[PDB]
Amino acid sequence: SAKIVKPNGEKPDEFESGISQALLELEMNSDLKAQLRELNITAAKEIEVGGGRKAIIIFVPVPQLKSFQKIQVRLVRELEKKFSGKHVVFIAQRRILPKPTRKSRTKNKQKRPRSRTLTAVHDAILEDLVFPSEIVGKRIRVKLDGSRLIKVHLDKAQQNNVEHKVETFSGVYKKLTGKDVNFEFPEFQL
Amino acid sequence: GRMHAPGKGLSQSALPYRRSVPTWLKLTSDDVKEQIYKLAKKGLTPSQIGVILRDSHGVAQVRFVTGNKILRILKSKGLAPDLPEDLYHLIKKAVAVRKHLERNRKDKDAKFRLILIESRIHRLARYYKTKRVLPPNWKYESSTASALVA
Amino acid sequence: MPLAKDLLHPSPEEEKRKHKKKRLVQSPNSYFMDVKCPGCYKITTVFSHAQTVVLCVGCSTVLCQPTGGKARLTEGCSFRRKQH
Amino acid sequence: VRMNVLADALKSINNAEKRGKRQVLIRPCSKVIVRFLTVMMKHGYIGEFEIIDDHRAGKIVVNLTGRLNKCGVISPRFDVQLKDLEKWQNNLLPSRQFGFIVLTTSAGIMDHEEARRKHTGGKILGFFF
Amino acid sequence: MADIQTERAYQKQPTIFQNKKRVLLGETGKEKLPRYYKNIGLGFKTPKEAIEGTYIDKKCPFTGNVSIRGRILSGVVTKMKMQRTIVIRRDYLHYIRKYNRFEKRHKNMSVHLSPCFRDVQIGDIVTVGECRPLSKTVRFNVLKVTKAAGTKKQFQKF
RNA sequence: GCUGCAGUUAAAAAGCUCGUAGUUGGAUCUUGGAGGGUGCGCCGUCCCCGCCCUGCCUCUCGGCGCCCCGGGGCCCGAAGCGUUUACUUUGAAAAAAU
Repeated sequence: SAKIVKPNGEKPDEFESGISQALLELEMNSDLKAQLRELNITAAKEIEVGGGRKAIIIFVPVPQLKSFQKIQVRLVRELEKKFSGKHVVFIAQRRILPKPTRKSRTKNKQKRPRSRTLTAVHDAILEDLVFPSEIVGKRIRVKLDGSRLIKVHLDKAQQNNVEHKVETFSGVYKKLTGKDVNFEFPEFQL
Repeated sequence: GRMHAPGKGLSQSALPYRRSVPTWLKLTSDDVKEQIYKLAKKGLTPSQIGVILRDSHGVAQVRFVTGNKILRILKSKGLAPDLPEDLYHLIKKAVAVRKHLERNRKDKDAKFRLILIESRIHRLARYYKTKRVLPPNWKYESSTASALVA
Repeated sequence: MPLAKDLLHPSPEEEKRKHKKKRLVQSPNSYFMDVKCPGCYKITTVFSHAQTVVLCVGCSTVLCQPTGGKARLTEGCSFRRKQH
Repeated sequence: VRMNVLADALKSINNAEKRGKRQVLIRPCSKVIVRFLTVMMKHGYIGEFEIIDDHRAGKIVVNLTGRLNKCGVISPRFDVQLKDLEKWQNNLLPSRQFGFIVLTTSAGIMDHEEARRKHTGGKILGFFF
Repeated sequence: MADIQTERAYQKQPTIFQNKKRVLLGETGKEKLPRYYKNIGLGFKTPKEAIEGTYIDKKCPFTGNVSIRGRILSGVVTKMKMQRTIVIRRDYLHYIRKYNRFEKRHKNMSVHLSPCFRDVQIGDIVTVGECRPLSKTVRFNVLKVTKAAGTKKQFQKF
């Protein structure tokens, strides 16, 4: 119920409950169970896409992700179908640590890991938002109006799973960072 | 460009972007770490392990299929040897040049070259020492160097 | 240099002619392949330029010799690239 | 080798505009290059720029109009004392009226006008007009 | 430890008296030496060694008769050749306008070092405090040993 | 000749390289609304300021207080207090004559 899988320091509910139930629904089965069972989730958040189909974002412990990666496509396919009208995906909760000041104080708290920096984390978010494709490259555009836009290049193959999504990834990303993201396709070295 | 000559030459790896992959790469961390350790048993250097792994068996970079550089893998198993390999091959090279110069006292080129090599060594050791790898007070000496490299 | 290129989107053809280090954003110019030799049926992955002898799984065979550059594959052999 | 990276970016720009060029690719970029490119941008001296992400140190493409006579870098990064800023802008700016000295202060990389208004000071990066 | 007392004169803290006495256990009494100490002030913790110790050192800021007043300085330990005293090197920046770059410059400062501090080893950064003339050269006394195994160039342990 | 010099031929790059001191060192770790100065005849124009469209902890000590059986634990000012600096900024301390 709420207790097990919607935990991570808060019980709660509603959607988390629905999705969890959906996972159980999937759980009845074969190889489409036992493999999942281990997987667990911290929380779910829902945020929309501009005309109005919402996207559902799921949070993962991070040690878990390799396994989630293991399934992903098949699971997402199920969650989109059972829960339709939403774009489902998977993001790992990452900690982020503040850069020390100085007088922040500083009781030289244990170093911290780049694998804890806000930029690194955000990069991870970008990596997580799209899936099996791969981010081929990136560029940043400085708009006349002091604005910045990040062009995130994408692979080509197997993309289709993401193609329809793109707009949500942009919106979702915004909700998290407040930065603007855009997507593109390549090229194929020759 | 270059340190002990006027050579310019740009030349390199050119390492790949793609964050992940290879994808056509199955195997596993398990697999190649075993592979690495077994090769290092045989006496192979990390450069050498990376090459042979690269060409014979699928490993584009050992880093990527395992979050660790080959040397770090070796050291963690307990395969790291006494001085870093670059320093080794330098010391060994200055040895072979030194042996050749003892044979042929008439070769001024060789004497020049020996100096160059030796300077490169002393600076490298200064760097390793600054960085704990070598005990502060480490030095390379002709006398003892011969005995050191083998 | 006539005050005309889109340094940001350069052409794939003239990007493909340039040095690996001179490429817009860098990238290599080398590849991997699967290699055959009828007697066996399984397939060894090989690196385009190779230095090492590469021998097959079992049969002391051959499977290219090295050179200045790309390994020269040996006589009666076949090879799909290839991935991403 | 390299001591600074800014000086290269700035020079590269200046030679682009001198040729009659409308774009450049600078390498390798840095937070400081971005910040400087940005101050330039706010003021009009360049168009829009783009940081391309090699898995290395970066490469920037700047699209430039042609309002730029010169963007220089000052090395070393001398300390300036609020009434050495008045002395700097006079040394290296065309008329009292325009052109900016851009420095780095505790409270941000800024053009000296913004410096005067905040009322902070620091070490001098460079300039343009 | 090493027998302190070593010299020819009986080392003692002034006006801190004894009197051992008869009856059983101890025997006399167990500590056998009353010890007097004080905190320097300025929030410098008086290290345990001072309180725990047998050593005499009049010159000690914690155990001895010296007051710390005046400049509080920090420097890097260049020498620990002399007994109970060290030499520290103080780097400072000299500003030259006439055209403007100033050039690193340094001064060495002799400073007394209480036996309470140990591992005073060259390389260690140390915080010394001004004091009354201890010796013709020495104006200062080591108040705090800043330390660090860090500076990694080796790996310190505990 | 710092700012602000010249050195192919005018006065001036050591025959060449190694090299310690010294100097010099890549990218990368946080993201209108009103207060006060002087112009113009109750109205406004034009600066300047905290904002909209990130010091932790304590809670040798003290207690704001939260939970336990004299024993405990925990946990605005003050306190703990600074990771070191340089830098720059705001103060004081800054002889009169000049």
